[PDB]
Amino acid sequence: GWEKRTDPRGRFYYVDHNTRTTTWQRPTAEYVRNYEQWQSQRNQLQGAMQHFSQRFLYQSSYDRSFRWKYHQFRFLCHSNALPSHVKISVSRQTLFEDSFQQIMNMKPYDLRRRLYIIMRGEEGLDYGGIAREWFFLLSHEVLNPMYCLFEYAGKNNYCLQINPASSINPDHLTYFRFIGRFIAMALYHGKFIDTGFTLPFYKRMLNKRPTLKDLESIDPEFYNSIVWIKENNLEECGLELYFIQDMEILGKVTTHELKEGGESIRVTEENKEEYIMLLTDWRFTRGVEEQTKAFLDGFNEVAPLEWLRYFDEKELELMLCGMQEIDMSDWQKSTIYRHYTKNSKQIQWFWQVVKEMDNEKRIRLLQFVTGTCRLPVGGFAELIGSNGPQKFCIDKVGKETWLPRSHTCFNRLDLPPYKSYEQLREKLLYAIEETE
Ligand code: NA
Repeated sequence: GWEKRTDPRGRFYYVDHNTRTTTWQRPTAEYVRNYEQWQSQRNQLQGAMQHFSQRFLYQSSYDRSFRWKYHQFRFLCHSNALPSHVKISVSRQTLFEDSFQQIMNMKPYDLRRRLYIIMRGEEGLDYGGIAREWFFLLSHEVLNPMYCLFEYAGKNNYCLQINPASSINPDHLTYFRFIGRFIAMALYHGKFIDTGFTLPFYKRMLNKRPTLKDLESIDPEFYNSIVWIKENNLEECGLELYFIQDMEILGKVTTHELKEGGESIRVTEENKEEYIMLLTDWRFTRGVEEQTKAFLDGFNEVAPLEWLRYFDEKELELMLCGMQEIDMSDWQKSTIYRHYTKNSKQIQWFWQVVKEMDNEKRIRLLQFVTGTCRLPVGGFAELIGSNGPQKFCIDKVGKETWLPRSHTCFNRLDLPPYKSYEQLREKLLYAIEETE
């Protein structure tokens, strides 16, 4: 069905009989699509809960290492902790409605008080167990297409991003402010979430500029076109672009100027580094400005964003999701060679450097190759990418002088044919460690 009932405040909404849901969004074949693929995952959760509970982080007690950065942050929390507690009541099936009403009617500082959550009806005082389940359950509850808060650029659940069209929910900004408060709470209280935010989403929270590499993790299709513009320098040839980007916003198209007079200004050589930069800048910022500001205002109230300034995108995602034990056997068993084999010296050397690495250095290698620290239920075989499930792959691509290159959307590592164990090691270590 369809329908079109009305609100106490006279706003029109829809009653999807095909789902059994009420939304502000016109319930398309795609909305019904999105909602069912969301549904499944909501029921694939109680079996998965044990997986997510295996997540860990360090025990509270050189320098400029994730671990010090973390224990320093833990301290900043404990120092700003307020006495007494805040008890939130929820029901297993009312988890989102409930948490929203109670945390939005609370002043931000009350939320730094020690948490406790109550599962209505059900016997058992809190302790860590119900907060763990709460944080995880609600981390997914927020992605219900019903609320209009999110969408996915690619295949099924690939590349979580904010729905530019979220403005169709008059409370889109209250909800994105709540998500901000909530994700902040998780970091203040040490608990973990599995929302699915990407490294470039974590960069904004950190006030770090996303790059041309970073679009490969959201729009691999779009990242190539831009790579085509940069690499195929061109003889101008079969190309005519202007400094513009249109955007379909709830049907009506609108042409945005990347710069002033942009519709007028043609893309050319030398000129195109400016444009590539701007386009890249447009892609993360377009349609999601107020949603993202409300997130962040929402986040800042609870745990000041300035407290994360010394983390890079990877350290922060890892602070929110937690660490898993990377089993080297599942990794190796679930790895494919391209222009290489198992016996290639660069492969035998690659596994030798991965054998050295402690778990965090390996997690760091996983984030690099796949765009996240989160290893899925079922491990290295159940590795997913922009084109559905894709296994970890290493390809012989390069010049020896090059640094290894990742393809997070396909989980592929372009590993050049280095001349030595020590060359390859340093290069891999370098690519992974970045500049910390
Ligand atoms: Na991936």
